Amino acid sequence: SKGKLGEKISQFKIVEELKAKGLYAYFRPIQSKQDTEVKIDGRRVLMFGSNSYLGLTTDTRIIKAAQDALEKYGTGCAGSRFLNGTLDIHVELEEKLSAYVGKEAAILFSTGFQSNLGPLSCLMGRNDYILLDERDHASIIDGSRLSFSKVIKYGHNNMEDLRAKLSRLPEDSAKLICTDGIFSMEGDIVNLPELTSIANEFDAAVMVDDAHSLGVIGHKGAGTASHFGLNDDVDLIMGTFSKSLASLGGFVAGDADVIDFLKHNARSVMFSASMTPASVASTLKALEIIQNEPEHIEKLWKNTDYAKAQLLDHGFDLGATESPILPIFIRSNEKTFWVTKMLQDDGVFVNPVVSPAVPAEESLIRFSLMATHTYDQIDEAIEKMVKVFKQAEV
Amino acid sequence: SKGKLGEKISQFKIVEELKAKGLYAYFRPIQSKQDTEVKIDGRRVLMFGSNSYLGLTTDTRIIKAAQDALEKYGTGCAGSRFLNGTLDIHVELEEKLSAYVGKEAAILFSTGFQSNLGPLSCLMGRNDYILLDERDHASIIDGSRLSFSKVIKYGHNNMEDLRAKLSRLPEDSAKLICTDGIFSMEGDIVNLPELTSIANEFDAAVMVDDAHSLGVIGHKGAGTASHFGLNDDVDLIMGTFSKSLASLGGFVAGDADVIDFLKHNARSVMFSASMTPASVASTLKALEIIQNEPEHIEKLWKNTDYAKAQLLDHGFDLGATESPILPIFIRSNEKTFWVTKMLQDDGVFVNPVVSPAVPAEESLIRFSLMATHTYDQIDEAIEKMVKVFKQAEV
Ligand SMILES: Cc1ncc(COP(=O)(O)O)c(CN[C@@H](CCO)C(=O)O)c1O
Ligand SMILES: Cc1ncc(COP(=O)(O)O)c(CN[C@@H](CCO)C(=O)O)c1O
Repeated sequence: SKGKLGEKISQFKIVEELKAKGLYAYFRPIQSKQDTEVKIDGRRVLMFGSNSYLGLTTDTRIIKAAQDALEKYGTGCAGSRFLNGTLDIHVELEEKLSAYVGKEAAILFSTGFQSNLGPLSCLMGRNDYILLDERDHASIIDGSRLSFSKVIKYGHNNMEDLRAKLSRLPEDSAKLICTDGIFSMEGDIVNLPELTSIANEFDAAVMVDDAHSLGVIGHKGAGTASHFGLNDDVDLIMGTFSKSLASLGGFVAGDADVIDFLKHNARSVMFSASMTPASVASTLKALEIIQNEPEHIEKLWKNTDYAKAQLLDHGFDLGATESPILPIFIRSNEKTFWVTKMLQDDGVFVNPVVSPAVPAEESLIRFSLMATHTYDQIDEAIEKMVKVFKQAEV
Repeated sequence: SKGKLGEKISQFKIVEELKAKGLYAYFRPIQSKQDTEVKIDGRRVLMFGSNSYLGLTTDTRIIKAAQDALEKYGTGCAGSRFLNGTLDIHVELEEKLSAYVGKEAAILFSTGFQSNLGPLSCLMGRNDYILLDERDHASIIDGSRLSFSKVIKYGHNNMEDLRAKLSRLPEDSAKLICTDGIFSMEGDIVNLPELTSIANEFDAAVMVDDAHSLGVIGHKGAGTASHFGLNDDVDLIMGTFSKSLASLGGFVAGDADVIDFLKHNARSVMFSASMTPASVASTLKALEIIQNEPEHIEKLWKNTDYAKAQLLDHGFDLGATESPILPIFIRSNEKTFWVTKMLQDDGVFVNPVVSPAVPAEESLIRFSLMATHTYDQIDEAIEKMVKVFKQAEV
């Protein structure tokens, strides 16, 4: 019945207002492969709003691997990994990932999102604590909310606040610190040396979410622990396959005993169907290419360094990024919606960040690089961005 | 750091003990397509542990649809639906699903699991209530735990308990009842007529999780509301693509205003990558076949009715199933593990249900039918089950 339900949703008017003003640009229907140009409403649009950092969703070898796995294994496994949903190729990908990030063992999940729900829900329990950077991904706050532990946020990369909040807790309790490796909003890197120093002092477990780090930082893209040389101070490396790895799903890697506990206790792996064969095979073939072909990571960073330099030279106000995410400040929700739509209509795709996710005065567009971007594409997008910022009086 | 973490996982010994006894049969690595026979360790095994109720993960038309979508769209969309992750084919599948289940609108999620997290986390809030059947799927309890509402369980299909618990709540609050349509443990159907009667009396929203219902009950498999004629009394129809639909992902369908709220407020769709093109195309092509080819559902039910009759004739103690799930009671955890492994070693795959998920005295194996099973396969599996039950002294 819908009386109270209708009242619950009644005050959500922003989408109605965006659509009526001709500003709405969510769920834009793409007609073509995710690439540096995408087709929307039959017209070409430059894509600077993607997480495919190495451009690999169009790699014909990765497409063929997926198509061959469909031929051999069909369209789905129709069960949890736990029961009838494990293939030899899931185990192969777990062994490959473990080697890549330098851990004993891994367990796959069918999404990145569920890869955080798993360890955050089932390791810390009653009388235990989870310590979260206040900017952690939504999936980390949700995972932590599914635990029976007490969840404590600390100031963004604030090691004094992390240390202070740990020092307050009972000794006879378990603690886990979970952080994004690269934080996607501003593109900044966790202070992993100080966080792990503090974790070592308080015997707290450390988990790093490397969604935006894999294929981006660390040796051959192996992530944030790899970037800092701190493999031995990180208990759990979590990653996703939806970004550099051009696919769908994720994993948690760590010590064999911890991963054995996880794979038999995490509701998001016991009670959800396993990755499709096609996604296993695309992830396996992408992981080979990231390691075998250093040019992908090199070109990503040459694009990043070029675009960042060009944006700062044209006088854009950038966030404190250390990554291929170039956050461009606008500091008005209205102007952020206007700039986003005007760029869309001029053939540039960027992502808006607005209230209530950030303060009005911190509203921004996110401009992300792919290895497959050309300097010509970057220049065309920045040319169009300068024009639209002028038109919008930012 | 690992001191407290090592202590947290220290008492979990069942997996160690199962493996040391030679009884362990979780995460069995399959080497072949999910089908009525699967290859494990190079030997053929009859599959009675699947959720592919219509056997469609091997349908060459569905494989070809997935392979063609890989060719056209690549391996992944590399973003949320919200941002850069929507394709024309996602929208097509939403329109198709809406028509199938007789609702205005749908939103896809990248798993069934996340399809429950979405509406249960964001519709009921502070001062509101969610009413859950005590046997609801784990994803429904987790979704409900992610809301800021008060979550109340009622007795399994106990309408007196549901009515009593609703009658206690403040009038000036919103309420949502969420139930499995077909409950997977015992294979029983929700009392949707009485539950919706009560929801109408208390103006409570109704959500039905049709994971095990789609392709199984209702007109041309359209699910539990369709089965009872109660489309107009159910606010939200949730389904999964991982079972009959042979794929990965899920959806929530309902009124356009509710679904518009969902797609812009549910963290599991805003902050998780969209379904792979291959999974969209396999789901679309499976949905066409379920409707166009009535023989699949017919054969599923002829297998179900045959196997159930044969099992009751051989004197097995079955659960109160109304579905292709035949729960076979064993009532000893030790015997449930032994029977499961002995059947595996004799070429029969079934799923154990044991403590702590059920009482020892309710431990059982789940025997699920597929449309593609033959009577000869069913007879061979039951022959082997009679032998193993004898050997195990059940
Ligand atoms: C009623 C209901 N609702 C939702 C789900 C989650 O859907 P999934 O994420 O597609 O697996 C399941 C998942 N069932 C299987 C997992 C494989 O689908 C299980 O619990 O073993 C379910 O039974
Ligand atoms: C740090 C981190 N951790 C986990 C996730 C979830 O991974 P996903 O389920 O593969 O999308 C994301 C998802 N990021 C995108 C969604 C598409 O990947 C977003 O929040 O818009 C993330 O940024």
